[PDB]
Amino acid sequence: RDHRKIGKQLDLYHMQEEAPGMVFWHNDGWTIFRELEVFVRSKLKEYQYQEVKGPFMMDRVLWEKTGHWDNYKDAMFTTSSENREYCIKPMNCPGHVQIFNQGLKSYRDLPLRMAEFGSCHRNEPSGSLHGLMRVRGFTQDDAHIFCTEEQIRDEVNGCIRLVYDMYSTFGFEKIVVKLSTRPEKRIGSDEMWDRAEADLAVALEENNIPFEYQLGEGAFRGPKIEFTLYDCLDRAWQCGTVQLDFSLPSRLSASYVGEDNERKVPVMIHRAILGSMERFIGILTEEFAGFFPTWLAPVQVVIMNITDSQSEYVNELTQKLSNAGIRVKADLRNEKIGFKIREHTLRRVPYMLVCGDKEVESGKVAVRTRRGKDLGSMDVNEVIEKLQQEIRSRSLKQL
Amino acid sequence: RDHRKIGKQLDLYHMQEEAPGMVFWHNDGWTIFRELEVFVRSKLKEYQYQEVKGPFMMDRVLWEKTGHWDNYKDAMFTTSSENREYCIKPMNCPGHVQIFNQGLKSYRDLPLRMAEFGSCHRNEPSGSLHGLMRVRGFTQDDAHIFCTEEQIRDEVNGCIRLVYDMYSTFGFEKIVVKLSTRPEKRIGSDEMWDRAEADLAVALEENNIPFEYQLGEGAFRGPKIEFTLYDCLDRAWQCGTVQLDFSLPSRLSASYVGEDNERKVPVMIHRAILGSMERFIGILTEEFAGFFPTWLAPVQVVIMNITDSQSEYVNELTQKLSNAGIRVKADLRNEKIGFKIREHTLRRVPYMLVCGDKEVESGKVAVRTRRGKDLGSMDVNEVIEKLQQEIRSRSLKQL
Ligand SMILES: *C(=O)[C@@H](NC(=O)c1cccc(O)c1O)[C@H](O)Cc1ccc([N+](=O)[O-])cc1
Ligand SMILES: *C(=O)[C@@H](NC(=O)c1cccc(O)c1O)[C@H](O)Cc1ccc([N+](=O)[O-])cc1
Ligand SMILES: [Zn+2]
Ligand SMILES: [Zn+2]
Repeated sequence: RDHRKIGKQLDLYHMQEEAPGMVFWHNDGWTIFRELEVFVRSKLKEYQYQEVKGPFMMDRVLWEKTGHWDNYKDAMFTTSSENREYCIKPMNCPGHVQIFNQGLKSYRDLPLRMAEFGSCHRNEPSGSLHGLMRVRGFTQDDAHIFCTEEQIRDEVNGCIRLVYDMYSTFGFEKIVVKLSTRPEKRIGSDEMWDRAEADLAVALEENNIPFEYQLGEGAFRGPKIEFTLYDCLDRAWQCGTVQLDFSLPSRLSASYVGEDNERKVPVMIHRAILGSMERFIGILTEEFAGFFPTWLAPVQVVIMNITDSQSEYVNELTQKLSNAGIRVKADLRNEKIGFKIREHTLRRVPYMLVCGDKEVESGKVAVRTRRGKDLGSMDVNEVIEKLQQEIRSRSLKQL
Repeated sequence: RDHRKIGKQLDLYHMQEEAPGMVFWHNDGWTIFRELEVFVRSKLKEYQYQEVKGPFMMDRVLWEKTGHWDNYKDAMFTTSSENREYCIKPMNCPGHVQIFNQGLKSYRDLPLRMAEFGSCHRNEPSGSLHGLMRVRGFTQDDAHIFCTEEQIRDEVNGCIRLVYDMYSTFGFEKIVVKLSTRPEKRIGSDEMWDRAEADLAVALEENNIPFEYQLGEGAFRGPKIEFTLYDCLDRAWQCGTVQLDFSLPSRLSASYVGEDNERKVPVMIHRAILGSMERFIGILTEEFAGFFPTWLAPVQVVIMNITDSQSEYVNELTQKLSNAGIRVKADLRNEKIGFKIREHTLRRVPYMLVCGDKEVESGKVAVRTRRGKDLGSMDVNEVIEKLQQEIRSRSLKQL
C-alpha cells in the first residue's frame, strides 16, 4: 500500500523534476480520474448542481479585491502580460462569484449550487511534495452554494448527506467530523454568526453526527466543518470541507433581490467532498492496493486465445464487449495461457476471458478472476450483463 | 449569426477585462463543451486513442530543449518558483513525449496514438482577441501519433477519415484540403522527406481528396496538411491539421526498439480535428444560430403545467425523463402556458411538454417544438424513446 509504487507498477502516472508537484496522468491513471468525475457528476445531478469552468489565470487586482492576496501571495504563481499582473488561480471561489455576478439574481434563483472540476495551482515548497498527496497542481471536486441565511440548514444538510453518501461508495464508513471555533478576529456581525451556528448545530443534530471541536483558531470569514475518513488501515484522511463565507460575496459585489425587494448579499458556502482528486486517487490506490473495483479499474477485461485459431473469435468478443461499454483489451500475443493470465493478474485486471477451441464452438467463454477464482464457461451475453451490473452499481467486489 | 450575441442570449459564457482572452464557461455553455468531449471521446475509442493529461506548466529548460522557445517565446506565459522558470504550456506536444519516454518502447507498441483535451495558453496581443474565435486560453482536441516511417500512410488515412467523419456529424460536408510545400530550411534527410511525401500523396489519392498547395513556406520539421470546412453561409473555417514531425522526437530523446533490434527514433504526427474547441463552439453557435441540435442543446426538454394541479404530475415527468438521460427542466412558474412556451422557444429549447388536466388523466403529454410545430399528445414512454434516438444518433433535425 504505497500509491507511488503501485502507480508505477500499473502505469497510472509519473512525475519528473521539470514540473515538480504536477502529475503526468497516463492513459490508465486518467481512466481512473475520469471515472471519478463521472461518479461526482452523477451525484451533482442528484443535488441539482451547475457545472462551470473558470479561467486559469485572473487579474491580480481581482485577487487583491478578495483579500486572499495578502494572506496567500506566497503560495500563488504569478505571471504577466502587457504591463499587467495575473495569478494562476489557487482557488475556484472568485471565478464562481464572477459567473454569479453575470445577470440579475433574485431570491427565486437561490439556492444556487455551482460546481467545477477546477484545476488549481499552489507554489508549495518543493521539499514538502510527496506523490499525489502533496502536489502543486490539483483538481478539486469543488462547489459553491449561494443561498440566504434561512437556507443554511437545508444546504448544510445536503452537503452532509453528500459526504456520507459519497465516502460510502468507496467503502469509507468510519467518518470523524470536526467543527471550528469562532476566532477573535472575524468578519460579519455577531448575530449573523449566532444564527448560522444554530443552523449548523441543528443540521449536525438532524443527521445524528457526533462532532468534536478543533483547537485551530478557525476561519475568520465563517464557521467551518471538516470531514475525516478512515481507510482499511484505520488511517485518518481529511477530505471533506463545508466552509461558510460572509466575507467574499460582499467583497466581490455579489447580490440578489430578496422577497422584500431589498438588495441583499448572498451567503456563500464552499464545499468539497473528496478534496484534491489527485490525492483521493492516491488514497484509493493504497486502499485497494491496486485491486481497483471493476468500475474504477483501467482495463476491466482481457480476452486471450490459446492459439491463432481462436484469435479471430477473440477479436469479435472484444468488439462485442466494447460496444457494451466495457473497457476491454485483446491479448493475442504468442505466449501461452498460463503466462498471460499471470501477467494480467499481476496488473490487477478484474476479469480474464479464456477462449479455447471448446469456447469458440460453444459460443461461451472461460472466465478467470484476478484473485484466481475460476467461474468456468459462461454465456457471452450473461457475462456482459453481470459486468454491466457490477459497473453500474459501482460494486466493491466481484462475482 | 453572431456567436458573442447568442452566447449572451443563451447564458452560454462570458468574458471580462480581468482575464482577457479566457472564457468563463457558464453551466449551459459548459454543457455544450462537455458534450463535444463525449463526441470526440467516442471517436477516439473507434480509432484506439489513449487519453492523457499533462501538467499545465513545465520547466523552461525543457521548452528550450524543444526549440520552440526561440520561435515562440513571445507567445508563452512565463512564471517562476524557487529560482526556476516555468512556462504555462502553449502546446501539448512535449508533454506527450514525456509520457511516451516513460518505459521502454518496442516496435510492437507502434502506432501509439495519444490524445488529450489539453488546456493551452498563448500571450496573444489583447487587440487581436475576439469572442471565442481568438482567445488566450483554449482547449484543443489534440492528439499525437508515434509511428514508424512505414505506418505514415495508414496513420494519415485514419486522420483523413477522422476529419471527414467528424465534420459531417455537424453538417459540414464542403471541405477544402491544402498541402504544404517543403521549405529551404528543413529538419531531416531529403530521403525521409521524399518517402513521407509519397505516403501523404498515396493517402490523399486513396481517399480521393482534391488538394491544393499553400503559398506559405511550410513547416521545417515536416509536411503539413490543413483541413478547411465551410458553414451554411459558405464561410471557410480552417480547423483540422495533420502535421508530421521529424524534429521533436529526436530532440526530446524519444526512441523505440525496431524489429531489427536497432534503436530508432519514432515518427511523430500532430493532429487536431476541430482545433480550438472554444472556437469550434462559436462556429457551431453561428452555424445553428442558437438552434443547437438536440444532443448539443443545453436544456433539451422543458415540462410545464397549466395550473398547480398538474404541478406534481410535471415533477414526476421531469424525474422520469432525467433518469432516461435527458437534460430536462420543470417550469412550474405562475405564468400561463403561452408565456412559458414563448420564453422557452426564445431560449431555443428543442422540445416542450405541456401538461394539462387531459394530459394528467391520460398519462400522455402534449408536445411542442421550438420551431412552433405541434406534435400533439404522445405517450410518455414513446416520447422518451424518440428523444433518446435523436440524442444517441446525434441527429441534426427534430421529429
Ligand atoms: C476560505 O475561503 C478557504 N476556502 C476553502 O476552504 C474551500 C474549500 C473547498 C472548496 C472551496 O471552494 C473553498 O473555497 C481557504 O481559502 C482555503 C485555502 C487555503 C489556502 C490556500 N492557499 O493559497 O495556500 C488557498 C485556499
Ligand atoms: C509544429 O509543431 C506546430 N504544431 C501543430 O501544428 C499542432 C497542431 C495540432 C495538434 C498538435 O499537437 C500540434 O503539435 C506548431 O508548433 C503549432 C504552434 C504554432 C504557434 C504556437 N505559438 O506558441 O503561438 C504554438 C504552436
Ligand atoms: Zn470556494
Ligand atoms: Zn503536437
